Amino acid sequence: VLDLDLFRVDKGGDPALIRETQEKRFKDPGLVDQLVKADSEWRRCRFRADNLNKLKNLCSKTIFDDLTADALANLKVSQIKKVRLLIDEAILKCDAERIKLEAERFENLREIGNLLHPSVPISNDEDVDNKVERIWGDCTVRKKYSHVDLVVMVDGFEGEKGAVVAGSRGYFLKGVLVFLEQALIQYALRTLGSRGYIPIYTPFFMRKEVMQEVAQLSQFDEELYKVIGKGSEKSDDNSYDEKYLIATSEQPIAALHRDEWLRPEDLPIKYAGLSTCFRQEVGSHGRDTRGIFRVHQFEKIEQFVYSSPHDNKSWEMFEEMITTAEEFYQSLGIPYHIVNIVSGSLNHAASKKLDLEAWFPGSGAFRELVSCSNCTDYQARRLRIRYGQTMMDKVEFVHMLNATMCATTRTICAILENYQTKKGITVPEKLKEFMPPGLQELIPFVKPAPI
Amino acid sequence: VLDLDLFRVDKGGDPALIRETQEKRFKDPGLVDQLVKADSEWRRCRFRADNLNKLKNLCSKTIGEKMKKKEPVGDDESVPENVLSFDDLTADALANLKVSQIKKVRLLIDEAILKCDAERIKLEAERFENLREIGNLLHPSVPISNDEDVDNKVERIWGDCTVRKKYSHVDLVVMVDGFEGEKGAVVAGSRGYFLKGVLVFLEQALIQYALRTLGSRGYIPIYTPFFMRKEVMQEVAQLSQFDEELYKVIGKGSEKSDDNSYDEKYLIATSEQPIAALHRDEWLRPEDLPIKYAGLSTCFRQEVGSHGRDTRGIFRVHQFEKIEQFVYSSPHDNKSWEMFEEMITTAEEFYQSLGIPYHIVNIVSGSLNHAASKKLDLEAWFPGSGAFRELVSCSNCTDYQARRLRIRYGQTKKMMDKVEFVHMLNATMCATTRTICAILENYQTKKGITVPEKLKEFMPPGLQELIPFVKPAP
RNA sequence: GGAUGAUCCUCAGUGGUCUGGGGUGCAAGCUGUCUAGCGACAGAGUGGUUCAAUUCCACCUUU
Ligand SMILES: Nc1ncnc2c1ncn2[C@@H]1O[C@H](COP(=O)(O)OP(=O)(O)NP(=O)(O)O)[C@@H](O)[C@H]1O
Ligand SMILES: Nc1ncnc2c1ncn2[C@@H]1O[C@H](COP(=O)(O)OP(=O)(O)NP(=O)(O)O)[C@@H](O)[C@H]1O
Repeated sequence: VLDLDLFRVDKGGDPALIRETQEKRFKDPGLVDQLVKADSEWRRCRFRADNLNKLKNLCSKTIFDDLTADALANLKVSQIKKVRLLIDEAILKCDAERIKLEAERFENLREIGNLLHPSVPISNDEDVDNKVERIWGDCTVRKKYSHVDLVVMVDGFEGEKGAVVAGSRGYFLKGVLVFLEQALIQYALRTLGSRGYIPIYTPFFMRKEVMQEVAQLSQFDEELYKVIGKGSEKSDDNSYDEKYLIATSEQPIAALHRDEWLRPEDLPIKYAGLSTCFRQEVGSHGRDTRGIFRVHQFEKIEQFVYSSPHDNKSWEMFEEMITTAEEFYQSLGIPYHIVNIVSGSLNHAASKKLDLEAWFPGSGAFRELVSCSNCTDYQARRLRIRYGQTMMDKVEFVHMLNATMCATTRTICAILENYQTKKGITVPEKLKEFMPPGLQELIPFVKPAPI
Repeated sequence: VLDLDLFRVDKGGDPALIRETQEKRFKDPGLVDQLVKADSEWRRCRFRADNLNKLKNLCSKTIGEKMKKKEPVGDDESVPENVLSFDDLTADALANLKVSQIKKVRLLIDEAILKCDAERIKLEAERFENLREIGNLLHPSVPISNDEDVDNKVERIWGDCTVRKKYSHVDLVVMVDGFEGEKGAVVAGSRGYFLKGVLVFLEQALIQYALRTLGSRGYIPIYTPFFMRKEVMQEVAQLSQFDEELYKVIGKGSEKSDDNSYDEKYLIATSEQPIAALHRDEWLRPEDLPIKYAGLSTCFRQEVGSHGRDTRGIFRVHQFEKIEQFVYSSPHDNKSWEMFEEMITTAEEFYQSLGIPYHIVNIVSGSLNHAASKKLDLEAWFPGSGAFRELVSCSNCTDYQARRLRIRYGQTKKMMDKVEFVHMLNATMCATTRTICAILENYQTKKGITVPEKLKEFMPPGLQELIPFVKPAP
């Protein structure tokens, strides 16, 4: 949620930059001017409300014109009371007004995107105007057998029984791949565990009031599932509470330090989120439908950092994190290329996102496997997470960063497609440590490819 | 669900066994008097239906005879009378009526067929409603009482020694800096928790360990979905569970912007449930000897029963990982009851392997869930808390869930004799948080916690030997 | 029923826009509006009775 002073030309900022940054995001402006009107009205109405209460008190201080009052002392009892009761009608009306404006001003503010780093590409088309920054590994080789057939050929995936139980995209990951999953977990956990990231296991659902602070509408509409609880552990209570399953570990970790004052000294704080993530995936029908590349439920290990805003500690930590992931996917021997995402494809929170598109040889194309984002002070202001616990003056919030270390399932797929042979898939050297006796060497085929 | 025939007196079994089963379960036996009622009426509607069909054919037959006796005869308009009453008819009457009258009467029979169809459906539905909440048969060896603490019976004890220590799991989880209760209550509501740092590894160890243990003993590792469709969850859970355990999740039921419809799902409270639904509506082959599955899944409980119990730590939470041993077995040669006793020793050995003192218990009838025929509760000793807590449950549901999910013993050896369903059993290998609490109370020191030999292997470098305190106990 | 939430802390008092004693800081904290700035005004959990609520009452929250 951007600072309101950026809309006041009276105060520090200018909205013309906001508008421009909305256009760059390719979200229709106006929202900025709906904001500014609603705010300006709310100032006038908070000014009136003030002045009226100033008279409300002016009159008990004293104890036929009302538009504006002077140092009044003439008349009393009935003559003053009537005026004060008429003023009270005025405050009721200015109260209804204020509440309406406040609510609707913030309605507009809620869906205005964060500021953009200059380096971000300014276009709406992603295929065309996305820029690759770095390229690693062997990016042109191919192996023909896709991750679907591969996942089947190992006897690790039940897509039919998963469609029965959970209803399309639902799945039973079975046997050896479970150990393979676990490996990736353990490996990523140890990696980050060494680099000063503290591991953390999060809750999977939230209290809405909290979720609303960490998610934008779109996500509520086409991503977040909703949970319905009792909101009390008594049989007497037939009341209900709406909770929401998390789509990322970013969300629960972001809220971890809600409404706190974080000291500059302890401030560079790295969290290693461990969480299962539920997404409805309403955007994408008929996309990656067979395998487990794209599914409604999957474990994920995430890098979330709270950083100081002042210098460029945020954007150094950023470049560090992205490079962190790089070293992870370099170590498993996966070829990839880093891409800089266009302004249209950024979510409100982010100021800039660099994604790691890994090479899928069997499929013969580049699929996304890691995103990295710097939200700056956007989430922070909303979660009221400031910088230092109270000197004066001018309240400054932290900068918050979030990037995925490993998305267990899509990474598993990348492994399968890149390390296939004739017997099966070769286990990359890093994981051999954590793969059980028998798979340390390889992952053997036991089933044939479906036709 | 049970078998209807053992409700039917003219058929095999007796229903006074069932009413007795209820009395032992301390539930209502009047439920069965309702079952027997709706079944009786449903039979009546079956009988009439049949008799009615017979008549319909007899109308098409008498119609047959008309053309032979005369192409023209009598009157083609007149309406029928008295005959219509379908309780009692002949062929004489049908022979008397002209063609037209028999044709219309045939239509009235067809109307009455549809009326039966409807009413038959209503009875079937009501009988079922009665049947859902009727408990499985009890094994004699199960104790027969309602309260558990007084009338539970201990069968086995292992390990040392009803020993005591200090620092409950409540204080332990804090002292190691692995638990954030206050900020997790803010995020996820009451009882919610952030598990952090070292415990995360500890948990991951347990998982990794149990998974290799069972993965060695022939169990097939399996990762379940965490939510199930209404239909199927309804097949695997009972009403009280829906009221006081299963959270309700709501999806869109279609991945198109266009779609405004929603689909109601439910989050699982055990891996039992998605695994039971793995092989729904299937004929399990006799050759595939007891199929063993290692279920790895997080489990959501609303935990509505209990208010103000174990509120501080991670002992009772609304979300926790769990490893379950689930086997499909044969009902013949008491094979399930053997594997039952095997599976319990399996968990026994694991917890022996972790040096955790415990004792096996037979659970009383009055606390048993409908599905189970008999449940074994491995209760591990908490020195720091100073008591024994339920850590593991293993249950043999026999054919109950089986009958419900339509999972039969293959084609069976013979046909047209009686369809026999499989026996299915479910047991918890590891309850990560409760296990973690068990370990923290059993390996505690003053330096921190000692890592159990087996887990040392899976701990990351530096945490293989022990886990150090960093904070003081409140 | 008691305690509580936002006027430096603390005890006591009180319908007069708060008072007093003791302690602490500086030469009295937080939010918001107005003014170019100086600075002024409004807000004290929510409502009521009262012109007037720190008090009285209703009420809640956390405990
Ligand atoms: N349906 C899904 N199943 C599994 N992982 C997913 C899914 N959608 C997104 N992700 C994860 O999100 C990470 C990076 O993409 P992210 O930006 O988080 O979501 P996104 O941009 O919506 N990706 P997509 O929706 O697949 O184009 C990947 O490493 C994936 O693991
Ligand atoms: N509130 C809870 N939090 C975490 N795990 C639980 C909880 N309740 C039960 N379990 C797990 O499930 C098994 C306990 O017995 P089970 O029969 O599944 O549930 P239960 O008998 O209802 N136990 P409880 O609900 O604590 O009285 C153990 O493996 C537990 O760790």
